[PDB]
Amino acid sequence: VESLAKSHIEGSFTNVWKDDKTLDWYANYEGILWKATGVVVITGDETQVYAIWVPVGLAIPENPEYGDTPIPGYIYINPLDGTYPPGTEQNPANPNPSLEESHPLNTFMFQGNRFRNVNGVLTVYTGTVTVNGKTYYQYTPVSSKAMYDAYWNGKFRDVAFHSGFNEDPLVAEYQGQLSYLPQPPVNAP
Repeated sequence: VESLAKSHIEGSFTNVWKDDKTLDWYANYEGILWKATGVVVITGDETQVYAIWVPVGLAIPENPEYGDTPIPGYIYINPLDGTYPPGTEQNPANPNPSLEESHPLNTFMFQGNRFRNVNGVLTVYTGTVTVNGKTYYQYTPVSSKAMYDAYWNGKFRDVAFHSGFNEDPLVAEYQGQLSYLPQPPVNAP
């Protein structure tokens, strides 16, 4: 079963999930765990992901009728891709993640990711982190150029500039650049 030196898969996978820390997408196929690389295209409902699936390890099972034509979707922006690294000349943003005791206010949802904008500085919700007995909420600086480009080009003007006591995240109108996922998924049962 140690066959994870497998050839990459360029295609769509169903039964995907996103890791709450790395914000990468994942799928189990042929008893192998795959990481979605290259240009990653996801359906609006996140049931399917199209990418260059790289084998990263052995499958974990704990973590629909299909056509043969391309289905609409969105180019997923992994906001932790490193194309615009924080704490650099290019990106002067503080490069350190914070541990919030509660979710910060006025955050927004984009591609199922939770973002906080503090005067042009973007941070992303990268899961909970239990520290000395309690649930903290980690917010990691955004290192994606495509994310900042969407922001700068006003693709979040509707959700990124709110102030006031607004605990629940708003949901952005813009959900990414439109693309297509080839069908059916490679791992269809």
